[PDB]
Parts: sequence; C-alpha cells; structure tokens
Amino acid sequence: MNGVYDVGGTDGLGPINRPADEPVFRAEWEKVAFAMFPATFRAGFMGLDEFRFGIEQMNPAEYLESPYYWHWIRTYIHHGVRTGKIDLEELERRTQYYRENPDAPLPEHEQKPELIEFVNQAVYGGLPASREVDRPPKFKEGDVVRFSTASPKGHARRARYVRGKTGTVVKHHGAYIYPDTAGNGLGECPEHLYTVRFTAQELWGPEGDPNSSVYYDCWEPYIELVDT
Amino acid sequence: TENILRKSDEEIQKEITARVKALESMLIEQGILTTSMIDRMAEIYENEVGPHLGAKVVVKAWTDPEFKKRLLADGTEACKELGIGGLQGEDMMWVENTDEVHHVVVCTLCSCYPWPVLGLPPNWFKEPQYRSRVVREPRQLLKEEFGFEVPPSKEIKVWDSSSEMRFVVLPQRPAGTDGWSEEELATLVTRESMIGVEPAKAV
Ligand SMILES: OB(O)c1ccccc1
Ligand SMILES: [Co+2]
Repeated sequence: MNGVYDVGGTDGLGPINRPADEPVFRAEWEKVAFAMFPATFRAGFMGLDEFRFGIEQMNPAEYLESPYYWHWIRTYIHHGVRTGKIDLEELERRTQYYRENPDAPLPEHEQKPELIEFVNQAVYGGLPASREVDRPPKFKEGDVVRFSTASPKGHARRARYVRGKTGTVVKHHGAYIYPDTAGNGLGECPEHLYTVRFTAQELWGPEGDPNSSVYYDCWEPYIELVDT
Repeated sequence: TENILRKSDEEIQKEITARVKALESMLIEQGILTTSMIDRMAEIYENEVGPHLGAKVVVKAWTDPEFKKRLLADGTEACKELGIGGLQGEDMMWVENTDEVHHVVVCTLCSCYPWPVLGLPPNWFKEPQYRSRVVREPRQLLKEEFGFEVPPSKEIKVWDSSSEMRFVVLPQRPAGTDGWSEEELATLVTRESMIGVEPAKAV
C-alpha cells in the first residue's frame, strides 16, 4: 500500500535524533515487545511479510513518532484480532486494569523448554526465505529494466520513489518468498530476486547527484525489460 | 521536532507499559509466551549478538585476501566460517568501500538490519529521519549528521534493503595500521563503519 511508512525520499521529517550512546532496550516493555515476535510467529499469528503489513496499516501520525517497538505491539494486536486469537474487549479491560494496578502480577504460568529451544534455533539457525522454483530467472546482470507502476492496496515492497523508474540489473540472487502474496495471506509463491541500480538523477531528476546511485531489490514481477 | 498535539514522554511510556503488560498477560494465558522466553531473547541481544561479531569479519577480510574474496562472493557462507550467522542475516551481501566508492545501507520501508553481525539496530537507523533522507541526499546527510565528508567526485552507493538480502559495508582499512594484529585492528571497526555512515576509526 501507499502508506506513510514508505518514507524514502520524503522531505521535512526533521533532523536525526542520535544520542551519543543508548541501551539495546530502553525499558522493560521493549524487551517484552521484542520477545513477542518469536512467540506470535510460532503461534501462527503471522509470518514476516504479514508482520510488516500490520505495521504499515498503523495510524500515520502514531507511526511517525511512536517508540519503535510500539510498532511491533500494533502488528501483534492487528493479527491477533485478524486470526481471532486476541479478543479486543478483553485486551482493553486488561489494559485499564494494568493502568490502575501497574505492579499487579502477570498470570501464573508454566515455563516451556520448547519455547527456549525455538528461540535458540531461530536466532542461531535463522529463518531463511530462499526457495527453489521450477522457472529460470527471466533477467540477468546488465539488463536495463523498468520498475512497475502498480500500486496495490495490500502488502508489497514497492517503494514509491522507484516506481516507473529505469535501472540496471546488478545481481540475481535466486528465488525468495514473494511479499505481494505472503504479506497478504496468500502464501510464499516464490519469485526470482534481483538487485537493481537506479541513478540519483533517474530517481530525483536533473538536479540529482551525478555521482550517486541507489541499489534496490526487485522481485521478478516488479520489473520488465527495456534493453538486454 | 515540536508537535503541540503530542503527550509527554512520561504519559506515552505509562500508556504503552499498560498496553504491553495487558497483551503479555493474554499471550501468557494462551501458553505461547513465558518469562523465560522473554529473558532469553533479551539476553541474546544484550550480551551475545552485537557489532563485535561484524568487527571480527572485517578484520579477517583486512588480513586475509582469500577470505575477503569469499566474503564478497557469498557473505552468509563466509561468515559461517567464523561461526557467525542466523536470524535476519540468512542472506548477507557485503560491499567493499574503496578509494572510488562509498557504500551506505538503509531500510527505507522499515528497519531491516543484519542482526547476526551488528546486533539490533540503533534507534536512529529505524526512525523516519535517517530513512527518508539517506536515499535522496546521502552526501549531505553524511556530512551534516556524521561529520563525514565524501568528496563529490567519489561515488556514493546507497543500498535499500527491500528484500531479505542484508547489506553490510566492509570499510576501508585505515592508513597507519600495517602489520597490526586482528585484535588491534578490531578497535578501529565500529557499527557505524559497517552501516557506512562513518569510516573506520583513523590512527
Ligand atoms: O525492518 B525489518 O526488515 C524487520 C525484520 C524482522 C523483524 C522486524 C523487522
Ligand atoms: Co526494515
């Protein structure tokens, strides 16, 4: 979708806030938000592409100025409601309860070795998105291609600043999970993946830095040939 | 930046904390989240996985031309030689700074970052100010924000991580370090030098 999250090229967002140093986690709730990612993933709330799409549907003002891990909380709730695993009315009631009773305990629960095993395996083994497909790559290094002007409402990795732009294929990476299906609950449907080089003048006009380029990854349906 | 509509930081933290604790309580009752699971994830990214790992890769490339070749050919497989890899670094592509080219990495659509070699990203990397501007005015951004002047005749390549490919910058080895040990060289390698917003430390 054409959401505000797609910030590449946007002017006026302000100076960078960069403290001289900072902790990995700024508050205990951030640790909880972070760990909820493997928890909700294992429980089938969402995959990675769907996770991103939940964040993309946030209120734009809230997105732009909220602490980062609040984005993660929004997408958990979004998919919890979508899948029927989270009752919103109960969440609201519990929120008010912990507003009034911030030091009240969490529910009693058993620890689970399998959840630690899951964490360790995911962290050190990874969750590779590469896939084998039956079709050969349509494009190759050196091909001059144009990025699609399609504007799907659903999830995609189609930054507005590269749409309709012409670039050169730099590398073919093999095939990978396709966001335009996976992020919309339509499955992996893997597609060949390419890095494409766009000059700054192509992206930003005649004014552009004559000595800069942006490299952007394109799944096969995103691009079509101009010249081989 | 001033927004007259925005609550205080304290009020924002209070509200987020209640909402997160409420959600946490529900996921705990579903049996899918536990306190030990939370503590393990935090421990890993506070104490085990961080930019010291990337630094080991850089200094090996600096002192081993054959390894550097393998690193640039297939970043994932080369890093595995050092026992480095995993979540959000399943597909790594390293890019080499030279006298002719400077690389800088961004995720304009979100926050993507090579966790196995750099750990979790600093907040500025994930925020809209860096993300919006670096693809559009990288030379000016590097100068104004990071005090890093890239001469206009030198090409800047900005890598936008729109896929699961994770780009990592191999910074140039600082002058005056001939024959240094890997341990000594590692002191010059920063997280910032592997994002491309700063060079490796001089001297
Ligand atoms: O910005 B990212 O590509 C991202 C990856 C994993 C989890 C969360 C965010
Ligand atoms: Co991202």
